[PDB]
Amino acid sequence: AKTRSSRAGLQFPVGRVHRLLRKGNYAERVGAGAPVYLAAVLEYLTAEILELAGNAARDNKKTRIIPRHLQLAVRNDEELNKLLGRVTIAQGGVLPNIQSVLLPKK
Amino acid sequence: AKTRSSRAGLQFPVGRVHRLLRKGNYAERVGAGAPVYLAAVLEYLTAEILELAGNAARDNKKTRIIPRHLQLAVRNDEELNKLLGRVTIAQGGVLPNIQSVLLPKKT
Amino acid sequence: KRHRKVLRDNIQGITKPAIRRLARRGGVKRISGLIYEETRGVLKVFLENVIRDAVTYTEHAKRKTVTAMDVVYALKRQGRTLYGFGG
Amino acid sequence: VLRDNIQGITKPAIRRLARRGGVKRISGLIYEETRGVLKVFLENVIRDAVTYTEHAKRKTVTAMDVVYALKRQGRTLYGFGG
Amino acid sequence: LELRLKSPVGAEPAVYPWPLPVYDKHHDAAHEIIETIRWVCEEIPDLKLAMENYVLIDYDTKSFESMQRLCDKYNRAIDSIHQLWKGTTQPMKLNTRPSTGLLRHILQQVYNHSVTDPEKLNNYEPFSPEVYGETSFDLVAQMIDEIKMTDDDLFVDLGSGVGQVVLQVAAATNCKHHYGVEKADIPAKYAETMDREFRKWMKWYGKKHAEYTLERGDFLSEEWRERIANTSVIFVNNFAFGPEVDHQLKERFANMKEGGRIVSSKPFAPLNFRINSRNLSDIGTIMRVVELSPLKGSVSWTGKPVSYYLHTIDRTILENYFSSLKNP
Amino acid sequence: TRKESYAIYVYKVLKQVHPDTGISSKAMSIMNSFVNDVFERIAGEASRLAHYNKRSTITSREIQTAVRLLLPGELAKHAVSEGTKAVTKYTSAK
Amino acid sequence: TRKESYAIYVYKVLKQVHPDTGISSKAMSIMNSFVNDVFERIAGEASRLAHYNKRSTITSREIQTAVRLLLPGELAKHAVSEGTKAVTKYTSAK
Amino acid sequence: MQIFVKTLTGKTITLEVEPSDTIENVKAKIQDKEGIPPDQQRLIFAGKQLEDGRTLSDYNIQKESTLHLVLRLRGG
Amino acid sequence: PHRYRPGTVALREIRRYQKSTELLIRKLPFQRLVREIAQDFKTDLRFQSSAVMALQEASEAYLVGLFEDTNLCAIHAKRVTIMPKDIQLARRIRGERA
Amino acid sequence: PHRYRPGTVALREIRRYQKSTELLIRKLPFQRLVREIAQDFKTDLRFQSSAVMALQEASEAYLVGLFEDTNLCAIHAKRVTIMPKDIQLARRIRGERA
DNA sequence: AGATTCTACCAAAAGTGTATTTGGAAACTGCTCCATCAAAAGGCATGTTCAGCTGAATTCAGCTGAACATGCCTTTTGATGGAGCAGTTTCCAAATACACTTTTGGTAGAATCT
DNA sequence: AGATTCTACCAAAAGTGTATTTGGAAACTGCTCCATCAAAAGGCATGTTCAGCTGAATTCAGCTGAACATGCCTTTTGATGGAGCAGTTTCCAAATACACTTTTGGTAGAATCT
Ligand SMILES: C[S@@+](CC[C@H](N)C(=O)[O-])C[C@H]1O[C@@H](n2cnc3c(N)ncnc32)[C@H](O)[C@@H]1O
Repeated sequence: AKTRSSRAGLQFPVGRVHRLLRKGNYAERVGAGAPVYLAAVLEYLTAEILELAGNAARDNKKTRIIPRHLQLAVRNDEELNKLLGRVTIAQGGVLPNIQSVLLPKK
Repeated sequence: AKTRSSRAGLQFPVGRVHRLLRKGNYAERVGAGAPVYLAAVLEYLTAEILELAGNAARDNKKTRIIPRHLQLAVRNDEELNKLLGRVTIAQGGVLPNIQSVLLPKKT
Repeated sequence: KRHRKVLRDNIQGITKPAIRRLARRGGVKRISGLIYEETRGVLKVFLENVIRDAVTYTEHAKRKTVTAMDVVYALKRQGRTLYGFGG
Repeated sequence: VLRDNIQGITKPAIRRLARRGGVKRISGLIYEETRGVLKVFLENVIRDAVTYTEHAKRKTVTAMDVVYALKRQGRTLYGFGG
Repeated sequence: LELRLKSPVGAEPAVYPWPLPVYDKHHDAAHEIIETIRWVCEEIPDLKLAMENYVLIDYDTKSFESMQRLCDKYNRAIDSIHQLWKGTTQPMKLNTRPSTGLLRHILQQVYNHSVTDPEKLNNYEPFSPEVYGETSFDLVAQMIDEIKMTDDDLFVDLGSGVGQVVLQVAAATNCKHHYGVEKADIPAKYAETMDREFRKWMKWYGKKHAEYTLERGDFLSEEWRERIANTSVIFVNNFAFGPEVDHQLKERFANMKEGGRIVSSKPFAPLNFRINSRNLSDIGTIMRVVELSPLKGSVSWTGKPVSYYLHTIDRTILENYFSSLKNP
Repeated sequence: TRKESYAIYVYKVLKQVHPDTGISSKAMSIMNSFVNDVFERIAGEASRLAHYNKRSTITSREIQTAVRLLLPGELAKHAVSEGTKAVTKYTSAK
Repeated sequence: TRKESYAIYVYKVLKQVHPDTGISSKAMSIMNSFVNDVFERIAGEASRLAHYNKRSTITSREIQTAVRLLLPGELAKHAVSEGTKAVTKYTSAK
Repeated sequence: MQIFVKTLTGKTITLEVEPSDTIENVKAKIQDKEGIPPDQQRLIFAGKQLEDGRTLSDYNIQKESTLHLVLRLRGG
Repeated sequence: PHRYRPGTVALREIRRYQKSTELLIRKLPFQRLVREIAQDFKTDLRFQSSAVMALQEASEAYLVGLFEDTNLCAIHAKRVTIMPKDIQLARRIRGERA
Repeated sequence: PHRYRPGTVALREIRRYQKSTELLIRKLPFQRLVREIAQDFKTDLRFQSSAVMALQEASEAYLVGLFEDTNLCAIHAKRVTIMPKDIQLARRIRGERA
């Protein structure tokens, strides 16, 4: 037997996503492709954030992604920032940003 | 026979509410008291809004409640305003409110 | 079906007096000349966003007609719940 | 020396929050205003969290009760479960 | 009477019919006339000196009478130029390239003289290989300045439209061949005619044109798959052609071997794409994507430039990613 | 296809509070939106609540907690009394 | 009692994207929250879509429309292509 | 029996195969050392596409012969 | 010839419109804007008349409420005249551009 | 006696706190505040440790973002000093007061 | 003009009546991890000094409101073709429903690794 | 200190196989209501004139906040009994499932009210 994930060429668990959809009371029935499509979407979004987060760890001279890096990756990316516009990443801090009028008159 | 609404002493339809709860896919099961409790709450909130809107209508010398009266009722009531804080009542207009500094003269 | 006039620049149909009226309902007493164009730009974004979602619901249902319900659902999704049109 | 709890949110702690928020100069009246705002914030979130605690028949407020409370208040928090 | 403007190198004159053809209220025959003469006086000083006489400089686009004096002197000047050039004076060479300002006038006339009803070109349903997107003189110019077309290239414009991108490029540059194929019935019919008006006029100003054929054909045809492989400059319009249309094209681009360039209205994969073959849709894994400079000649309905992207095939990057893992 | 609405029930309640007051169709449409809106809000809060507690049943207890989470102070208090009363009565009648 | 999370799958993806990059516990918990959050938003939107259209079934089509409604421009386009690709690949397999 | 497998970066990787080896084993040998996926790997020789499950004798791959590895993409 | 002072009629207009509920943007022009925008998203769409009215009720409520916030921003700056920067600050605090 | 001018150190602190992520309110005092508020809703409650921390992460992120909006309001009025009326304006526009 | 007033039709509800199934309250209990205490530890409270910010007072260029003349285009009232939404019946491709075999992710403990 | 590697245990899942059930697509079509053309006209939009008074600039002094040095009390850290959060077992009140029987909210059409 081959896992539905492998058949779909995915790392995320199709079987689990199907199960979670069924028990989440979203609809009376859940078609076969739904959990595959959804798993693929979750995998892709995950790759996107880890891709940018990893880059932030790199720029910071770090090999391990910590919350700060996820925050920097999300807030510096226009689209991810909007998707997560009402989300707070614990231990994320904020982007360095000082309003120009506050700087000394060099 | 007797309706579940009569047994519960309600005007709102317990049977309908039970059905809507089942069709809405909120849970695998819906207990018998759920629709009774819910119909009661809906009925109570509607009594409250109509009480205030009919008063706004009376205040405006009207016998028929229109959207503006529903809006005056909701916006002039702290709790209903909050419950409907992100709701727009079509043809409701807004509450008369002119910021002080914009008025003429002084004192 | 023959022809169907080209729609262009209709944002200008949102006139200076209409915008002035909307600001008066909003309690505004004096208005800078630059406000009119700024308001048109803001209204266009608002409309593009709601219409995009409404039409997305229309297409999903495989209809060619945008319904009041497609708009109500789009408004609700955006946190602008509207009462009075079946929603 | 005693101390009202909300006063435990000190002027320096508030200033640090303000600094992370990009604030350069602060009016003396800001501290009390901030305390009032923070109390309202906590009252709203804790009230809901405790409502979930009680519904679960528990005597202990869990992180999940807080996460669910924050989420329904439109303040979704990542990192504590859910 | 008609209005003729006699070729300044005696080859295939321009003829404008009587009564004057008005296309819309922004193009009439006369306005084309005035610009043609304007440019020929600027190409050859001796004719400019002569156009001053016999013209009061009161001529106008909407009266024939006013035009008939302007043509008559001009035609009289051209007879003087050929006698001048028949003696010891040297004439102009027909191996010259047109300038930007002149080239713009030549493409504009050729459109107007073919397209006598632009509304019909605007007929499209979106998400189809038939969207006639807004292509500008300026956009093709960004293309001509930024990547340089050589005789070791081949040009193919998939979804050509009237084909104004190919024709502009041929007047200015030269490749082994330049092609334009567009599927739509309406733009093709116009394109055939466009080729003719364009050839008649290039020889009229005496300027070398490159080899081109504007063809009625389908650009997504399976025939092109082998042709694309041999073509190393692809321009491909994709204003709102749809993802579906885009995907099929991504499969065909794979057939291109290194040094190819692909100019498209979108990235196929990010400018700042990470190398490692992961994509199951994108072909932009073997090619670097960078932005060609934003426009002001196209403006969408949003009111902000339409951006275009240059992709340059360098499979050297993907291969190197793998190489790194074999080291040390 | 028959399309349901809370209209007749809204009307019955209107008559109880304000006997000689009517309501326009547009206001009734607004009242129907209101009832559906609150029904969905309370039902959704109840659904999540049950899921959070790994319960497959929405009972009056989930509706009560949903009501407390959703309604501002004084409205929640009164809604709670009315629902509790309606259930106690309902259960006494059979 | 088992406590499931997306941790192991997030880690597999991390290795595909950044082979020599690790992730702290707190960061992973954030990623788990992210996946659960997007799952719920997409699922809820798909749920509403099917109910609006009176369909008992959530299929790949409702998931697709939910994605276009929820994700910003480019993110939606890539998510849609990734989803379509996976269902194709999946459907073509004994 | 010696082979060179050429990428278009002008890198030749030597593999020590025998002619009894399938195309599928060879691509596995290329994957071991450069981390290259088999499906994305298209081995071409002499205008023939070397197809999986084929011995090397079949394509006249002998000692000190250069096979061309062209990539492609695929997925799906 | 009689003249109300500047601001007098403006205040009168505020009282008048805050008392009524009719839509303030002309209907057909708003319908054309809706159709133009929708058309650029998807061709050949039709619209139920109530769908256009729903968009109008929502768009006007949105704008009136934004002008209230804008007004507060101008007053905050010791002005009584709203300016583009007030609308921008209001939208930024609301998270519409944040 | 060396002395930095007013503002120089403030700017230094902004840079420092915007670079880090640690909580800025001390834990115990925050915990006491949390327990006291909760006691008004239900007596004799306990708190998982992660519950208090989640409340603090959320409370601090809320105040920091509110300070950002407050700052834009003070700047809008041509000041560089935040005042209570700036926090009030921000909360009203956010709809926390409205 | 829009609303509340009746007549008749009724499918879709809602309700009444047995059989069968089972979710989760209730009681007991083990294992966390929470509350609390002691002490090692790292800010905060407080008064002094003055830099520079806020806001008051003053001035004026010119924006923007008020009033007006003119007439365009939205609104209103109607009609009509027909695009297409939505009702009805047929009927399979795909989903639910077990039952059974296999694999797998989560948990617990031990110990080394970064 | 916290992430990684490894061995061992197994209920929970997830995958495969079998048979039944069913949602909703295509097919045909009734019928609402959407797009569109017409005609008339007055409610308003447009464009201009004129100048009231607002925003923007400039100046300046009081005084509030920032910076800082001085000194101790509240917080942080690490250790330890139990309050209950959970895992397990038992059991019935109460929730599906299912067949009728009866009641009722819609609603199509015409009529008079308010
Ligand atoms: C934006 S228009 C091109 C205008 C012109 N190429 C330019 O750059 O101004 C895109 C053209 O693509 C053509 N097209 C779309 N799919 C096609 C296909 N499969 N084969 C050929 N032409 C296609 C359309 O008919 C459409 O005219």
